Amino acid sequence: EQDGIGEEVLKMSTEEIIQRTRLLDSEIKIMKSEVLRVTHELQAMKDKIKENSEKIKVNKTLPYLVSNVIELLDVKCAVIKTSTRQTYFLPVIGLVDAEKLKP
Amino acid sequence: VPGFLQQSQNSGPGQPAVWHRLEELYTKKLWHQLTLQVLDFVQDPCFAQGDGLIKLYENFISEFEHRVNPLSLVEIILHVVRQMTDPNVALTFLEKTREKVKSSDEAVILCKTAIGALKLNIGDLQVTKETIEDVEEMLNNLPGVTSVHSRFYDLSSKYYQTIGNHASYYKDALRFLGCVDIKDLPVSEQQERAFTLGLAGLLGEGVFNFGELLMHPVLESLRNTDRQWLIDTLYAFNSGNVERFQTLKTAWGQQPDLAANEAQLLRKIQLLCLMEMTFTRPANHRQLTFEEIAKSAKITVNEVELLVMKALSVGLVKGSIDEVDKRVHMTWVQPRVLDLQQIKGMKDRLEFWCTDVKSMEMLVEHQAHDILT
Amino acid sequence: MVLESTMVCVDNSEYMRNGDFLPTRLQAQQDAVNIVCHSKTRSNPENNVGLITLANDCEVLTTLTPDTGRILSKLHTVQPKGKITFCTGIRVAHLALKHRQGKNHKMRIIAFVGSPVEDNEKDLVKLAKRLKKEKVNVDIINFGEEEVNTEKLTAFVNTLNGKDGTGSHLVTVPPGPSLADALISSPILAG
Amino acid sequence: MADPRDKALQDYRKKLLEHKEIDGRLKELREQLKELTKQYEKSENDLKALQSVGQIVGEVLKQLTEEKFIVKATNGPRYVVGCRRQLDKSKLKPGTRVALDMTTLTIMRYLPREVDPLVYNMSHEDPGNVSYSEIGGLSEQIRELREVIELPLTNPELFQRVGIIPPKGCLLYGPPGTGKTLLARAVA
Amino acid sequence: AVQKVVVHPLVLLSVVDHFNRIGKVGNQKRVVGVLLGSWQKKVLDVSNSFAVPFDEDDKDDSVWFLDHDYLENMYGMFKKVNARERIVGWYHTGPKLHKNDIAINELMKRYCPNSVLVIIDVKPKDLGLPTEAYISVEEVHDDGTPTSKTFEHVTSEIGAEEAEEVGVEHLLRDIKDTTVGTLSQRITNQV
Ligand SMILES: Nc1ncnc2c1ncn2[C@@H]1O[C@H](COP(=O)(O)OP(=O)(O)O)[C@@H](O)[C@H]1O
Repeated sequence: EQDGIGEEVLKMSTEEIIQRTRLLDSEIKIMKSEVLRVTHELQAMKDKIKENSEKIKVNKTLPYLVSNVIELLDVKCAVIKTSTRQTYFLPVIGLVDAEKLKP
Repeated sequence: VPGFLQQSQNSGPGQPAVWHRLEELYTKKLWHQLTLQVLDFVQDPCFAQGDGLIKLYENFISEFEHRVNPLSLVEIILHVVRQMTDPNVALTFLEKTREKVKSSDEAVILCKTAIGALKLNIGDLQVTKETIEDVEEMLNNLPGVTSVHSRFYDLSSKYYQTIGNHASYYKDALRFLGCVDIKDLPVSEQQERAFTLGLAGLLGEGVFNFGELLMHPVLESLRNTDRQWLIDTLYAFNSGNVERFQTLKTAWGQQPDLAANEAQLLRKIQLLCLMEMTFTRPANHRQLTFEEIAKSAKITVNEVELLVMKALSVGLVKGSIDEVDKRVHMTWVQPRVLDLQQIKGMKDRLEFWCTDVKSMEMLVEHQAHDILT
Repeated sequence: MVLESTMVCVDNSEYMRNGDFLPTRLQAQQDAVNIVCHSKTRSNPENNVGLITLANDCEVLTTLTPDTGRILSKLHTVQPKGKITFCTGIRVAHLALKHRQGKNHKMRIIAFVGSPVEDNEKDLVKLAKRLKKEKVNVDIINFGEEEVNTEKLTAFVNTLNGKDGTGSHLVTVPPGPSLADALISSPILAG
Repeated sequence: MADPRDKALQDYRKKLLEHKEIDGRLKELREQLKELTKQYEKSENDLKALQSVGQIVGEVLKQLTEEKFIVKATNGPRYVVGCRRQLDKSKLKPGTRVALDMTTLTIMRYLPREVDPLVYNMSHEDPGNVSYSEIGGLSEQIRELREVIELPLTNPELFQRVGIIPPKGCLLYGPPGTGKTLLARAVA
Repeated sequence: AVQKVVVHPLVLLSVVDHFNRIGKVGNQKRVVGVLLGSWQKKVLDVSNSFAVPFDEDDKDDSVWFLDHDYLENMYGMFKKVNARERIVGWYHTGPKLHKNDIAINELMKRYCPNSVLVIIDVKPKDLGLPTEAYISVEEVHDDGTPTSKTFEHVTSEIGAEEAEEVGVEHLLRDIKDTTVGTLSQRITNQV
């Protein structure tokens, strides 16, 4: 805070009307610009994650087949035998994490 | 602040009509006719000693500014920093005025050209190439200003006084004078621009002469009276002859930078006469004899093989060489302008080609009409 | 309750980057957009308001919708960097209003002129008699610095609606000191 | 406020309380949009994940022609199939494991084989590490071990100078407890 | 960098009917709509499209109307029923193309960066012309030349997947240009 007082000592008509506008006027115009850009993009993307979550809700629907994961691969990949005694493959697993799964 | 110009009213002639008009404009807080008025003062050719007397007022402009286009604001401070005439504090003053608008208006790119405009005179290598390079890193997404490339050439024009900037200057001298359009300044600077343009393609490596510049008006309309030897030696290149008289008379005319590269002159024309003697006969007998090269290029017999392997190496021809007959076969792929009177002969080739297609199509259709169906 | 299609026309030229109106001429015309969009909304929940610019291009950034929140969002980052082009601004507002999805609405245009316009007197009176053959009321409200009541502006307003027409006001402002109180005096209830 | 050093000091000490207050919440808005973009990334992964079909596991019995194969499902019948475009038909050998389309029924992707977990006993234990510094006093046999085992697989050029083959293998005979496994584990 | 575009035969087909939709009021002689796509590689794919209200004036040829709001919602519909598909560009007809196509393209490049346009030829359908597609690049023009736009061309083709050849082969039923030809078939290919 020494330079805060000390720059008010040296140049009394050179930056007291000037520096205390220029980096504050350019601050507040960019702050006025970027307080509304992010806020509008916040509210828009809450709506899109709402609509996607409603979309996943409809296509994630009972009844379910049960099965048992036999093994797990990555080239994330799983080989699944159903309790219909049928072995399927899927390259993409779905609404879990692969690391959270176990055979 | 109004009295600041009431006491600094002098050196602008017609003092009431421009200074009392001035204190109308910023006291109504307008900033465009004000900007046109201050642009009118600085564009005025005077000594303009009051740059320090106006930069306090220009700081007074930037006090209650809050609106003003930094494009024209930096366009007028580059004349002010031209008037300062002391490059040591001028760079520090420029970078302060550069950083005061880091906003979305790209005048920072022409600040960097204004850096090298004062730095290709002092400190000429270490960051001049960097302020060369940084501009086309940012010269992107927008050809609409075109003063961005205009001033980017202006540092490259000062970069012409380096060693290896002859063809790269020549490529950029077309880029500038293509992107700027109007003539907007007299012959007495433009004809020297054409003069250094003709020498830059003369010394340039990949260029042969790159014709239609002979068609391009900024040399033929501007040097049709003086330096006609350069238009003459561009005639001899685009007409490909040795023509030893006038292609020596350019060395009689041009004393610097031409005798030092006279070997490269004779090197270029002896591989430029090739792509016209193969242009003469239209591949009916393109098997050219070696003596015709030794006659036209007036080179000896033993050098024509290194001469044609050179033009094959550069890639302006894709022929081959036999030596049991010492004749040169020619399959040629480097085309150029063909001078509208020879579009006429090109039309007649196309019509003979046209009627041979149509006639013996009708012979086939009439012959096999019964089984075509 | 009345069915019309309001096409507000703002300026974002260079000549709005100055301050004869004390906060900002943009904020002066932005608050003018606030009071006209709330007026047409509260007069009828069945009308619709779309915006059109005129500087350097004419962009139809919001279409003629009864929504207003998108319009208020597009009022920001307007970037007043252009140059006024006005003869195409009516023509891009009229053929916008021939693409109306509700073709029972009336047609009314309001326009914000905060720049000196440079146009032939012949071009606008061809546009004025075009609107006479097309029945569109246009409200021209002058802002910014003001070459006030030109032969261009007055004869266009007159030939907009002659022989007991609407009364589309060629609204003039004091350049600076004074808010949109005169802007809500006559046209917002008696156009 | 033109030039009193007291009031122009207070000219920005009313401003700096504002201009940092408007800057404080904005980086918070930067953080909240950053977390929402991370959450939107997970949603779009699931929109990709929702559209997959699932495949049929089978094995190739033989190859008939350049495009006709004979495969067999794990529990079902035999079939005649083809490739997709570029599935490297030389790599499909009789006995490999493949994955079939559900409806089009042709081969999508081949798979390696990881059968009968008795032989799956090589991935749970360690190779060591033992690096000939733990083993004691048996080095004369250790050097004789390393020529016939280590030097073939590391260094075949020596066996091509004189001209000699052998990767063969040893027999370790000796009463139990001494070294009969560590020498195997050290060279492994 | 586009190798070639692949025209699915529902899109052209869904242009010709929409030209016939407005043909009862037909005075525009051009139809502009939105071209959905599926970008896979340097080769492009198109399999769906729709239309959009558009008008154009012969005088000054620079007052034109793509509808953004109609382009927002109906693409939001086709995204909802099929999330595989997205926009890749737009189309028009009338092979003597209006020079306004710089302005149409540079608007809706804010929807797709490498936007692309395909010209179909509804009425000229006779000699050798299925369609035509352009690509948008902008140099200055050349070395010592002024600025320009210069639409460039990418070659095109008509594609085919299963369960549209089923729709094709059931709809020909007359001559079909039958499978692998006889003597008469090859000679006509030479004719
Ligand atoms: N020479 C040696 N150096 C290091 N460790 C040894 C040595 N001899 C025996 N041991 C120890 O004795 C244990 C038994 O060795 P092991 O190889 O299992 O016996 P066997 O050879 O009968 O299988 C090992 O854990 C090893 O640590």
